Amino acid sequence: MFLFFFCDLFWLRLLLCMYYCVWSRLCFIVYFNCLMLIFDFLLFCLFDLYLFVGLCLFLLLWFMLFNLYSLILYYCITYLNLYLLFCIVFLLYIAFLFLFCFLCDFFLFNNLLVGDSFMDVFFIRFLLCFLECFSLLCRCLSTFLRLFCNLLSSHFLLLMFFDFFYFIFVFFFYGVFCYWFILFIFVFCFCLLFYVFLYLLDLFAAILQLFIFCNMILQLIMDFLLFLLFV
Amino acid sequence: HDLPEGFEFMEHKVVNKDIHAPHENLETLRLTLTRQDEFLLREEPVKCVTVTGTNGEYGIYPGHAYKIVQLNPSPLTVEYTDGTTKKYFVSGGFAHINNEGSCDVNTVECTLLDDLDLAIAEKELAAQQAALGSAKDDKAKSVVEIRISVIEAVIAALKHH
Amino acid sequence: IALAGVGLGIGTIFGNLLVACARQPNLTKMLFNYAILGFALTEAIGLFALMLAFLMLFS
Amino acid sequence: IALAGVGLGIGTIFGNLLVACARQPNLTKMLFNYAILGFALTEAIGLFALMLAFLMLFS
Amino acid sequence: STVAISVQGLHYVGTGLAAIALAGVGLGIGTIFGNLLVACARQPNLTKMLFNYAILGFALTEAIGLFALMLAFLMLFS
Amino acid sequence: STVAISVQGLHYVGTGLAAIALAGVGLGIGTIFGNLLVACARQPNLTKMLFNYAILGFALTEAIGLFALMLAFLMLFS
Amino acid sequence: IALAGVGLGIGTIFGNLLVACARQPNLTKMLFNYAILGFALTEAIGLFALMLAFLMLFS
Amino acid sequence: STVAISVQGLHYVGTGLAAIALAGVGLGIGTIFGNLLVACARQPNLTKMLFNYAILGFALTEAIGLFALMLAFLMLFS
Amino acid sequence: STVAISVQGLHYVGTGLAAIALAGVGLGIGTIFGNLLVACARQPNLTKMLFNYAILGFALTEAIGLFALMLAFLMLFS
Amino acid sequence: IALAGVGLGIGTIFGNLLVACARQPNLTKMLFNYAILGFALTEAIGLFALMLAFLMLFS
Amino acid sequence: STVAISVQGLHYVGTGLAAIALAGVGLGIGTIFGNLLVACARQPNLTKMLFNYAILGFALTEAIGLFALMLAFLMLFS
Amino acid sequence: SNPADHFRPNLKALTLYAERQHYVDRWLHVKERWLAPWYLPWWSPLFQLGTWYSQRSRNLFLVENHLSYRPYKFRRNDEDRNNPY
Ligand SMILES: CCCCCCCCCCCCCCCCCC(=O)OC[C@H](COP(=O)([O-])OCC(O)COP(=O)([O-])OC[C@@H](COC(=O)CCCCCCCCCCCCCCCCC)OC(=O)CCCCCCCCCCCCCCCCC)OC(=O)CCCCCCCCCCCCCCCCC
Ligand SMILES: CCCCCCCCCCCCCCCCCC(=O)OC[C@H](COP(=O)([O-])OCC[N+](C)(C)C)OC(=O)CCCCCCCCCCCCCCCCC
Repeated sequence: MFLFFFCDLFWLRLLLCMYYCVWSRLCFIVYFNCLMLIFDFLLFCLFDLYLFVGLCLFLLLWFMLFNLYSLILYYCITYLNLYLLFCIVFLLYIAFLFLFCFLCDFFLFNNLLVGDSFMDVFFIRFLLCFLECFSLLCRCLSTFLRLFCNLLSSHFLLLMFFDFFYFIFVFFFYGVFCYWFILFIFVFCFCLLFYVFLYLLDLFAAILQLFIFCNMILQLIMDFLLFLLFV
Repeated sequence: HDLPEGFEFMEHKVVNKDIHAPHENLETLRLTLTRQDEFLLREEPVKCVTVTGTNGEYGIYPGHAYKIVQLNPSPLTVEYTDGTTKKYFVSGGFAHINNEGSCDVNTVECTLLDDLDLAIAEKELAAQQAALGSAKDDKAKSVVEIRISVIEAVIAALKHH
Repeated sequence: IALAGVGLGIGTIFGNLLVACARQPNLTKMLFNYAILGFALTEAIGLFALMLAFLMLFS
Repeated sequence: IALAGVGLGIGTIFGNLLVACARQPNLTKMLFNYAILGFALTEAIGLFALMLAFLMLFS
Repeated sequence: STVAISVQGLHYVGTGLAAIALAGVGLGIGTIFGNLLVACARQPNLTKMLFNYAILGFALTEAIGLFALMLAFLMLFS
Repeated sequence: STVAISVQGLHYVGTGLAAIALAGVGLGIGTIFGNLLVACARQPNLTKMLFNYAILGFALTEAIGLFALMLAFLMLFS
Repeated sequence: IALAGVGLGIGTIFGNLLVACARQPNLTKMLFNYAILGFALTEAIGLFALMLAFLMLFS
Repeated sequence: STVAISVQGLHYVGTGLAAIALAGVGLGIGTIFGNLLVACARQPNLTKMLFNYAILGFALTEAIGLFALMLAFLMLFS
Repeated sequence: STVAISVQGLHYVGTGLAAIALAGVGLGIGTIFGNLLVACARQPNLTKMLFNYAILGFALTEAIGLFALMLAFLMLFS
Repeated sequence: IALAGVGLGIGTIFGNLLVACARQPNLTKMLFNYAILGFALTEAIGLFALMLAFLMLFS
Repeated sequence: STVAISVQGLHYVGTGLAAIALAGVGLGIGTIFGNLLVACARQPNLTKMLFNYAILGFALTEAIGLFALMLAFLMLFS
Repeated sequence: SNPADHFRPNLKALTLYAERQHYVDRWLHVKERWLAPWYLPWWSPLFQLGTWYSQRSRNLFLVENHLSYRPYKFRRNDEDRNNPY
């Protein structure tokens, strides 16, 4: 089975071509922490710790073109599928993990064995290592699940509230001309307030979820970075 | 050419109880009430002492845990094992309570509540309130309000008993 | 089950009573009266739940 | 079960009251009045739940 | 087979559950008044502004209680 | 055998459960105000910035209560 | 289930007792008496819960 | 005998149960802001920084409530 | 007599019950960030170090919710 | 389920015990004995719940 | 008369109830780390030892969560 | 149900179907055509890359001896749990 379809970005692609045929500075970034990993001077890393910048920027651009514009009615999030997001996060996370593993430095994993020598190795430390190895994959799964569920719930709520607002506005506006106009006015004001609040909340939450999505990957990378000191 | 430190000439040091030690049942609190480098009471065995710190009132009895209290303008009470109460009034300072059974209350000023006059205190409150009305700026108002708080505390302290 | 929120509430009062007593112990005779007052109100609520537990248990 | 929280809420008021009184014994009257006020407000909800229980009991 | 059943005692059960939410409201009231007393002791000069804010908190918390109570009564009589 | 049953009055049960979600919301709101009084009493000059944050917290907490309330009314009318 | 509140409330009383005793050990005797009083009240509520259990289990 | 029964109305019950998860989330959010007010009164110079961390915590806590709400919609719409 | 019955809408109930576990996870997260906000104001110089530990708790606290969320799917889709 | 309110209460007692031992580290013995007393009373409540659980389980 | 019935769908309810036990584990972990942040600010010179103890507490709570999941999986399958 | 239907792609244009057997056979023909010429010795890494993994997978499939039944991958109806056929 082969389905031919298109993304909902063609107009946005046209705008990108129109407005970026000439150079422009970028000073505001959703996830700025991918550029500044080291905060104490004289610390440097031999690992390609800045490899994630391009992917981070592209992912931010793609997800922002989709999610932020989805607040517009009838706009479609073409990628909104659980297993597709799983594939994306699998790609990124497993690629970085295999980059760390292909280094063939087993000592890098010494920190997995949690605790000190005082703790019993078999009954405490080994179980903790098992839990942490499991927790890495759980972090990947949680990242993708969170990204999916946030959008799904937000848009479900928006659709339901918009349906209710349409119903009351269309089939109960005549109350303005009736003696119970005050009740309708109060309800309409509440609906407007809820509309504004929901839109603001969704706008903020989309950006915040993208920030968290990139921060999980950056945390994965940072967990295995070692910094040398200049002398 | 090494010089002595000014604390070498002081022969009454503070005794701290090692944490890994047995407890003792104490029926007396050794109080040291001090004003402007002058002790009004010295290692006096008392039954209890009541002090008003910023958070609230503390009733210190023998064996009280180690604590440092920042006093506020307020009365201070000392009750002896005999059953005698002595009331002072303090304008500020600190109170150091030691788990060994000692309490060193160092105040900038500590005056017996008898010395204070309610008539003088009352009319001063009226004058300062008028001064607050004429206070030029925010800083001046804050200073005036400091005086009123002390005065009202004094007035309320004397009206209590 | 309503008794769980009553008995626990009673313990909360006494727990704060100890701290209040251990802060300034010369007011114990006054605080204890207020502590009893609180127990007299929360216990009264428990009676209402007990009343229903009995009405439905014998009807 | 709605009374569980109501009874517990009362205990919280009569728990902090002791701490407030011990800290500032000079304001017992004002604190006591506010404690009574809070108790009345909580009791109102308790009666609301009690009203529903009785209605569903004799209906 | 298609079977339709109408139980006429389950409008009571839903009503009881809606009343449970009142506990979360009633306890919330005590918390506001539990900390109001402490605030008054800490800063007796603000016995008025704190009281007004506490009333605002109690009213808003009670607003949640009445939203739940509306569902409780609707299912009791329907 | 294949038997299909449709119980009517269950929607009352589900609606009551959603009402319980307002217990934490009411409690949460009360907690915010209780903390607000202490902060005001311990820092009386910030009687407005704290008030604004308390309102913001209430709005978010109210939003959660409203998400649940939508299900409570929706199931009651399903 | 009512025992959950009773058991928790009892633990709450003793939890405050340790803090109070550490603060002012000289009053351990008085605090201990009050703590027992609180337990004697919370456990009393537990008796009602047990009584209902034994009044319905054996019925 | 082998009898298979399919009760339609159960989906309401499961939906209401998920809404209970919001009680913890709503309470959890109020806890964060309560600490925020009690922290801004202890170090107002960082109010802007604290407000930022408070918002981050709100989303993480809010994100969980959405998970439960998604299940409610799934069962309520199936 | 031997009678076997298969009630086909019960998985909704189990899914909702598992979803209830998310209330504790949400509450724990709010507690973590509440302690973070009230701890940074005490030792601001170490703000960043505290934030790292706060996230660690979230990573070790959100994971538990996934298990409960996992069970929901294993019963919702079966 | 009653055990949930028992285990938590026990944790509350010991949690306060550590703070009390921190505040007053020379009074560990009296705190430890009182903590054991609270545990015994709370555990007794749990045993009562266990009694009912086994009575119904074998009935 | 003697009637024996075997309901195939009751294991979902048991699985959901067991999953609710995680709400305490999640909240317990949140409490552990909430105090950890407070303790670190109080005495930052002992960050490592406190972190070690916090991990130990998390492990024990996680162990309880594993026991609850074991019961949930057993009932879900068996 | 209706709100759930709003989360579908809105620009579907064409759908094409093809049997696994047919396109697998065509791919095998193409691979044979490109790997047949003499100037690609069988010992070349390219030829082994092309052939060895496929041979190994097919051998594993043939050797399989499972006690359970695996329903046909391309049935007409795979939505009935109580009818593997
Ligand atoms: C049988 C019926 C026919 C169909 C047969 C199909 C056979 C299938 C075989 C089996 C395949 C199995 C696997 C299939 C998997 C599919 C998966 C999928 O769909 O995923 C979604 C996914 C959606 O991606 P997306 O995010 O939407 O972005 C992709 C877009 O293409 C946009 O991405 P982009 O913008 O980044 O792309 C770069 C873009 C950069 O931007 C541009 O260049 C702008 C233009 C964009 C064009 C592409 C968009 C198309 C929009 C819709 C169609 C436009 C109108 C067509 C009108 C048709 C009228 C009938 O540049 C181009 O696209 C380069 C091409 C430009 C062509 C310009 C031609 C100019 C001619 C001028 C002639 C002048 C003559 C003058 C003579 C004068 C004489 C006097 O699809 C893909 O990623 C691509 C899937 C393709 C898979 C391969 C299929 C095989 C090749 C088939 C070719 C058929 C040609 C013959 C057709 C004849 C008419 C009927
Ligand atoms: C960084 C933050 C950005 C914040 C942006 C804030 C924008 C504020 C907009 C105010 C209201 C605008 C009303 C427009 C009305 C249009 C006509 C109409 O009928 O609309 C109805 C529609 C829907 O209204 P409705 O729901 O009443 O429709 C009823 C119709 N029936 C009855 C048939 C169902 O309006 C909207 O959807 C408006 C929502 C806007 C939400 C904000 C979107 C921001 C993200 C997109 C930004 C795009 C920028 C691109 C720039 C270039 C990039 C390279």
